[PDB]
Amino acid sequence: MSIPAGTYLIRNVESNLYLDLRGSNPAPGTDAIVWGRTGNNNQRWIVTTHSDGTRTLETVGINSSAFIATIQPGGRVTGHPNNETRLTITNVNPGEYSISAGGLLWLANTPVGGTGEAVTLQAAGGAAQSLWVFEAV
Ligand SMILES: CC(=O)N[C@@H]1[C@@H](O)[C@@H](O)[C@@H](CO)O[C@@H]1O
Repeated sequence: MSIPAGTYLIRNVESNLYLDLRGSNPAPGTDAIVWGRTGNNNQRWIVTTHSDGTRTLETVGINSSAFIATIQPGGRVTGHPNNETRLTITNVNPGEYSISAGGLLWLANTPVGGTGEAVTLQAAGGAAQSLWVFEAV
């Protein structure tokens, strides 16, 4: 009930937008946003699996992972060259998954006013309001 290891493109099903790194900056504190499909190196994510059943995402080329400093109901998702975060990617529908970090689900946060917004954690409600599709590249 989890995605296998490998390189994928993650797409949000609620708005048909792809997970992207803002500006391709290889610096700490770079927001992970949702943006239109371009297929560049900042939109391809390598999924690596661990022993306990958790998986991590790394950007291709830039080599910036997905790092959440404080796992709280309202924290953002950023990119760090060294530090990482162990995610849980479970299956709710055939084809559509859901990603959580420390028990809190993710959120879409579609861009408003021509500016992307960082993916933010969701409060403990248990209802997956955002599902992701892992298209093989
Ligand atoms: C090629 C490239 O880096 N594209 C990025 C895009 O991914 C997105 O981050 C945008 C932010 O508004 O800034 C650039 O256009």
